[PDB]
Amino acid sequence: TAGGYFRQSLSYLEAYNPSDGTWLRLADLQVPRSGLAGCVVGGLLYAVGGRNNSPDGNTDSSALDCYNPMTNQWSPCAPMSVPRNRIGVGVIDGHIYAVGGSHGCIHHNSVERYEPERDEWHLVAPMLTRRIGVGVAVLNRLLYAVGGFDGTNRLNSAECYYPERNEWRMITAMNTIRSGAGVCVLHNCIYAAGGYDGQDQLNSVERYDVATATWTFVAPMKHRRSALGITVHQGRIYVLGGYDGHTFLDSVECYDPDTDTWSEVTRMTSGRSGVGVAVT
Ligand SMILES: O=C(O)CCc1ccc(O)cc1
Repeated sequence: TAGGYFRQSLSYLEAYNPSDGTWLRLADLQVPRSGLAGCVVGGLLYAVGGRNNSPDGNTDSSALDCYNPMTNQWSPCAPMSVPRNRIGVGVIDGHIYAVGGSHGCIHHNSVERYEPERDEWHLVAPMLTRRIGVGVAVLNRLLYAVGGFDGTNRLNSAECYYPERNEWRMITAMNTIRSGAGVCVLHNCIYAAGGYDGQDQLNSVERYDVATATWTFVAPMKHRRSALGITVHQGRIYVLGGYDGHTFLDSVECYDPDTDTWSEVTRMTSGRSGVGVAVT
């Protein structure tokens, strides 16, 4: 987990061990950020976009920054073409897709691709929808923009990116309006967890099966949370932090699919929301 928000933007980089339950402190971000996404290419942990909320400013980020796990050092990579706060990212065969996000009052539908060994960015097909707080996930080498906020409406729609065809295709919408949901793939179906619908923070969770183009609910999380971090470790889903309408959780819940149950597995070292997350 990289970055996050609690009273201001965070530089924290911490790792959770689901075996012994403890948390490992690691090298701070060069620049604090909330509303960023995390991802892994070549075993390297990347932190994309976001925003530095502090008592001195609120600047959206175009930064891309790389952390080496054996080296514990951050390096500047090329910036995106535009700042993207509340971004979604997905990895397709070692490439970085930066999706949506905001810059001030501007709500991006644009998408951009980064080449890790070549350190370059280029724009591609824009989404059909302007999406802030978009969940992004890759399933069967296909990219999914899920949920989010267009500036007026929070979204239950979802659209799919075809790399080779470089086109966006709307798909079946979710049952539930979700902005700032945690979105990932677990088993072989896209999971969208929690989020915010313009009125409430959500605990419901729903999964999309490609072969039936259908969304189905599963067990809700224990705690309603938007701006949660999401990733998949040892065949299970992990939700981290987020906001519930009253407090910034350190609560971490773990979904068991076999039973279809969630359980709180740890507390973060400090309550927070809006982190970037990836796994090694
Ligand atoms: O729709 C929202 O306004 C944008 C995304 C967003 C959702 C929840 C949250 O706590 C922070 C950000």
